[PDB]
Amino acid sequence: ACYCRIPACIAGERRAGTCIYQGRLWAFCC
Repeated sequence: ACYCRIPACIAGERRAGTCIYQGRLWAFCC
């Protein structure tokens, strides 16, 4: 699956987009 993450994706994951949640920008990580 993919996961909204902050501050960044786990090494090896790809930032495939972004999430907006609780007033912050998250990386959408696949």
